[PDB]
Amino acid sequence: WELQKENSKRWNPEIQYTSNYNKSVNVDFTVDTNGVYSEPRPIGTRYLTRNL
Amino acid sequence: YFGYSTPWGYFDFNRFHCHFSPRDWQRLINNNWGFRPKRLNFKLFNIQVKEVTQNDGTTTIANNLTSTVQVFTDSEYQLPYVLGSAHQGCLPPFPADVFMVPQYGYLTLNNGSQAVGRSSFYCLEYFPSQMLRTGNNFTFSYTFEDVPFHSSYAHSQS
Amino acid sequence: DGVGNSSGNWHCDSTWMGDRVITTSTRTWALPTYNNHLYKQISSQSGASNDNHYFGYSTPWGYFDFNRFHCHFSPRDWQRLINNNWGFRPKRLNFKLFNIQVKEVTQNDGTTTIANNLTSTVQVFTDSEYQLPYVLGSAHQGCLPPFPADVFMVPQYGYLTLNNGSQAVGRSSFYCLEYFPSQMLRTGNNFTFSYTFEDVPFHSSYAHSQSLDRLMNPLIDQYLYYLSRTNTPSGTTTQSRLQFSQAGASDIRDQSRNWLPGPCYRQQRVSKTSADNNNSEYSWTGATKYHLNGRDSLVNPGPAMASHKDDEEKFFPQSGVLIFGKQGSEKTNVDIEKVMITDEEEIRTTNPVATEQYGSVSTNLQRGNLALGETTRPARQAATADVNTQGVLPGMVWQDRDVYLQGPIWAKIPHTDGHFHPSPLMGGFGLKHPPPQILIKNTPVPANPSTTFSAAKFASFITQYSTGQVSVEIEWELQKENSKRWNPEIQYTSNYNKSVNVDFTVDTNGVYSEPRPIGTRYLTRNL
Amino acid sequence: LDRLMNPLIDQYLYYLSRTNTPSGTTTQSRLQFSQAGASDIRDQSRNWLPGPC
Amino acid sequence: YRQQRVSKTSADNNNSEYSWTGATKYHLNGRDSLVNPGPAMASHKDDEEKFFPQSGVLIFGKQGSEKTNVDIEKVMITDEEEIRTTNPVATEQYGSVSTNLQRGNLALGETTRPARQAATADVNTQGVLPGMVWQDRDVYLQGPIWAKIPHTDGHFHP
Amino acid sequence: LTLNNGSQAVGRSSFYCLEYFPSQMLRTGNNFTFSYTFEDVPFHSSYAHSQS
Amino acid sequence: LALGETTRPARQAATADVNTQGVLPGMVWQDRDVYLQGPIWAKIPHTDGHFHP
Amino acid sequence: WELQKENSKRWNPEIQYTSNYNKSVNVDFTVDTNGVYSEPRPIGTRYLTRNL
Repeated sequence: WELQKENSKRWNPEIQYTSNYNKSVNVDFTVDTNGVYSEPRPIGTRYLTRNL
Repeated sequence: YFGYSTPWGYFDFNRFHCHFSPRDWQRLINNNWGFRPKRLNFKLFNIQVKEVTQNDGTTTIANNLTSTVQVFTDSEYQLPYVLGSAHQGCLPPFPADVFMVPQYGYLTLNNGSQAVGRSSFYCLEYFPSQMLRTGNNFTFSYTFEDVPFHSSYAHSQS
Repeated sequence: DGVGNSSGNWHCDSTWMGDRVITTSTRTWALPTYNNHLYKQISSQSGASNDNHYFGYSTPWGYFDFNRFHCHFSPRDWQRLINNNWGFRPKRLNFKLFNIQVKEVTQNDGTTTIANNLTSTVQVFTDSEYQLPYVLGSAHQGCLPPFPADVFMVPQYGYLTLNNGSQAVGRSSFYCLEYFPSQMLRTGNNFTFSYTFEDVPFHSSYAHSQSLDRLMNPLIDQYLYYLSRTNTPSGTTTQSRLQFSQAGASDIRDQSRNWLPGPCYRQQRVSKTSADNNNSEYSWTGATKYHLNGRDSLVNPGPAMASHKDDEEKFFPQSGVLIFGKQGSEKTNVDIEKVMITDEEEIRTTNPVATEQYGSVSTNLQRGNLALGETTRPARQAATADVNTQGVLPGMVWQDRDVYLQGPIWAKIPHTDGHFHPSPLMGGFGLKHPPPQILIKNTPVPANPSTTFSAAKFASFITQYSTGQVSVEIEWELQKENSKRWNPEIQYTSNYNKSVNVDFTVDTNGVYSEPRPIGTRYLTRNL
Repeated sequence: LDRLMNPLIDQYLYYLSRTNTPSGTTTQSRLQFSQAGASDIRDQSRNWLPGPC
Repeated sequence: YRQQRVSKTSADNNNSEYSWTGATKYHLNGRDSLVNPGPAMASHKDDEEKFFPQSGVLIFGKQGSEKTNVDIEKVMITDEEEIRTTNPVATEQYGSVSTNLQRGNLALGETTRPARQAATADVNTQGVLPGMVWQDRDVYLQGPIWAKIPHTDGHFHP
Repeated sequence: LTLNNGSQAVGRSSFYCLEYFPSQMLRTGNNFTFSYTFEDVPFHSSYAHSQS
Repeated sequence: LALGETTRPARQAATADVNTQGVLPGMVWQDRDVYLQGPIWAKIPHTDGHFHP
Repeated sequence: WELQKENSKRWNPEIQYTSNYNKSVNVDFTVDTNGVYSEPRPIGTRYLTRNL
């Protein structure tokens, strides 16, 4: 895959994709106690911001 | 809307009368099927900074010889692009006029009058810029990309 | 060189080359004349408490302080560093002064005139031999501002020396800063120097995905035994028969381990909810502190250790964390809502919790009732005591304090016969030869001497100050994150919901603010 | 070590200066923070500790 | 870091459960963890071989030893005594340290006239101090060859 | 084992899939080898002191 | 302040003098002086570990 | 300035120029609280001793 790197002068921070830090019975994107792997949510793409 | 006003000014030549004159325009318009721009050169020079002092009902203006003016051009297109919105503050049509330099500001995402997390803030002192003191000048050159000729003709058929 | 030529340009910018990163920043400064050109003795006042006495000297000189991270990184640049990397250290720096212009100010009646003084000089030196008291790294204010469009005043230089009470001692030193070769700059002159950081450990920008207490395989028992049970039921009344077990996954606390947590010096626990806390003044009597020469000194950062355990986030060590002010916070006695309290919890994996003991230690020697014609017949019993302070012990592992973008970059290790793990307790990189101090002064310009000779000192000078721009360029080395972790990491994110103001931005009045402390450790490593 | 720093400049760190506050006749607990100057010297934040004992 | 002393003769030991409440332990994140090996230190002094630290030695099983609650006769208790030369004995304190400041009775018009006296206290835990020498735990052919130092900002004598 | 709060996972807790590593597949008649060099480490002390 | 709790007694902040301190990270110290009629040197024992010999 | 170094077989110690170690309100050869620099005493020269 070829990547296009992000070059921006934006000052304030970007929005990023983050997994929640709170405690949970199961970890996201992981097998459960029965061995079944699951994907909790659709993960999109657009996060970093460009000016139009 | 939501946005930020900046201390910076900017130069706008984006109107044709900044370049052509009513006669020059006429040579273009009558004699040609079309045209496009190719290169440009830009220069700042004979820069002089004045300090202004107001005591009571009088105002004095004097040279400040050591003050600087700082200028940059963004060639990487990293700031919101204000030109091409048909704003005013172009170089005047008539060469003997003197013009004020417009203030730079930009808009970003809004929800109502409130900002959104994706909305951007740009600091223009975060760009390398050239500082000019009286006796210093600024230049750069630019090459237009290939673009279709404008059509200066009308059709004799439908 | 000249009156009408610029001495340098504005370089503020950041380049990420994938191994290194260079952060350049330029600011505008203003430099008064401090102490009306003359040195002064300073000391604590009269009946000040013994803990607060001091003796020293204030100087006419100013100094430049870039020692805070936000002088270099920007909230976005910081985010690229923090999310993508295991660590980092500084490499070289460049420093420049330029576009220097000196202004004379005249006050007649109710008006003030300011004019150029073209022939005046500003004089600047950096001490590369570390021959002056080193003020940087004390977390003083007067850094280059976070936001590049701000203008800052240059701080005044002063230092402390030995004291007995408010009085000097024979070993106390006096330093004259005009006794150093210094460079004099007139408008059209500029100053530069470069500096190379010594080899220093990368800061750890990661948190551990494991803790010492669970380091091992749940599925397999050990082959070591521990003492599981002591007495045994015999008839009605039990008797003592000691028995051993082999520690499994339900025994986890009992398993044998190769390592121990980092050391501790306790803190008192206060809660962010004002109703939970006791009603009294414990702010001093309850504080944790040391003393030299018979005078107590509070320990604010202390040794690095976690600020609270699971689901206690309400709490935090009394003195034991860094606390930052919100924009426009007053100096003294300001509310909990006006400060930003840093949170060290990511280190709970290794370091102890600051408000709880290192552990418990045995005290007496147990015995049994059984004896023959002995005064030793009383059986006593096993006793234990909480160890509230633990010095470093063989086989201990720990983590240093985090960095915190508005916190300190470095500090100078004192010059001493011995050190242990010279990492500054405020955080940052301990350096034997830090970036040198850059000292700056307005050269005096006497005003109208008398026509007949007088051997007395000049008390009358032209009132004046100077200004100009300062540029700092630091090169940072990065340690890239290589991990097989499957699930996603935690990242630093700005909220996507609507808000009146954007975080890390100027408001409608033009005031730039930093909403929260931004830490470092996000990406996770296994221990 | 205990005096290592600049007397003339305050720090930018805060410490917990005062715990309770007068309320009516009988005080209540409201914790307040101060920023350590030259009269606070014992309260300032420091990077180092004395040797062992 | 002290251990409790238990004797291999079951009649000498107290009748109770001290196996946990009496154990030496640390805690991270608010949960106690027994320290089995502990820092390396001798298991007993001269002619005490009957005794040994509660958790403080490696214990190996004899061939065919059951997992849980197995007798003293089914285990093999290692003996660290060869280190008594340098390291402290695990069941006894590092030493004693002064506490108060002594003075005399003699004073003139003073409330300080009571003479007090010299006091001292056993130091049950000692962190590393300048000028200390020690010996590491022995190897023990059925014991471990190596371990991984955690990846951390600092270590001491890994 | 990984981070826990009680018996529950925490957001920083990690999941490792071991099929996500290049691994060598061996069929009867295939063998596996590798070599390793220990880093410099102090000699163990196999001696006792004749002095205290 | 508590509601239906046996934890209502407020206790108070307590502290204790530390009479022995082992080396802790971030400590600096000075060695004993020499004293012209005192010792020049000594032999470090041969041992698995030392600290600041 | 050219220096002439001191070569002597004297056994006992020389007299030296020393600043007093006792506490004092002001340090010798230093500015005071008003910024005035003062020299407390004449400092001579002859200290080291030669045989005649």
